[PDB]
Amino acid sequence: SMKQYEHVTRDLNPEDFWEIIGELGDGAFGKVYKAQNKETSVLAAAKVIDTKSEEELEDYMVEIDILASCDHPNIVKLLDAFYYENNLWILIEFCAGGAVDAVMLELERPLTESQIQVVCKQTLDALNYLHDNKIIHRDLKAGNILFTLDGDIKLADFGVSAKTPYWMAPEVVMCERPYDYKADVWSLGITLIEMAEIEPPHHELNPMRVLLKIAKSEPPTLAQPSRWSSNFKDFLKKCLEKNVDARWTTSQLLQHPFVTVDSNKPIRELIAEAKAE
Ligand SMILES: COc1ccc2cc(-c3nc[nH]c3-c3ccncc3)ccc2c1
Repeated sequence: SMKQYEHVTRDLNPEDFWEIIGELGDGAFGKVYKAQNKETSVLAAAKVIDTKSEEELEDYMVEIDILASCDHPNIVKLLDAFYYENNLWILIEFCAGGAVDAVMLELERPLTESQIQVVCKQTLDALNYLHDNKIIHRDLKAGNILFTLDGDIKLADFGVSAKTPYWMAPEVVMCERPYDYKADVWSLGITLIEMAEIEPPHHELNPMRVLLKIAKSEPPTLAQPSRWSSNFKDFLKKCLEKNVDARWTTSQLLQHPFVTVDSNKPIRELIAEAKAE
């Protein structure tokens, strides 16, 4: 009778294995450090979470085990996880380009369409893998999308938006097993608008009004539609579809002409400009 015996998270001092090079983001996206393995010299990013209950901790440890089980080139690898002195430390592969939203704030501008296309394609590849393996992400947003040194995307988890449920699907707002595959697809659509406009739809509202606004409004569209291609606008319509029967799956979206793209050059250019700023 096969059974999982233990989590991958260890009850050990992370400092026994990892050196902290420095804090990343100066608090702008949480308590995050650049770290380096003492024996192997491998680089990592370490996120430290102060858990508030046994139940919260267990939920995180379950989620970490899922991440550890993923094997896809566009999903970040888990390098280590520790629980030590009331803190959860989660270490992933270091992604020298950082998070997509942090890049936008650094450069004070959104991604160009050619950049969004690449991010969309690679993130959709990761999301499709998850869905095919019966996993839902539930927190898709630009703060969970990371750039490598070579201009590829890695999907992460537990990210914080760089500086409220903006990415939540309307049926999930209205019906509180609430999250499912279709809800992730909606969140992808919101993330695309986030990358096109820096902030997601309804960012200007009082946050208390946001769920109501999502429930009662038509799906959001791009604020300046003449700046974007018909393919991008159509791809968005397939994600941001209130009728759950008509909202496209990740397998359908993979065939959409918007994500027919062969080169990550636009992202290499983006991160070279961020790196030189
Ligand atoms: C799943 O555990 C983690 C651990 C570190 C994380 C760091 C980030 C992050 N946010 C801004 N920059 C980073 C980051 C991630 C990897 N390499 C450099 C910077 C996002 C999600 C993370 C999630």
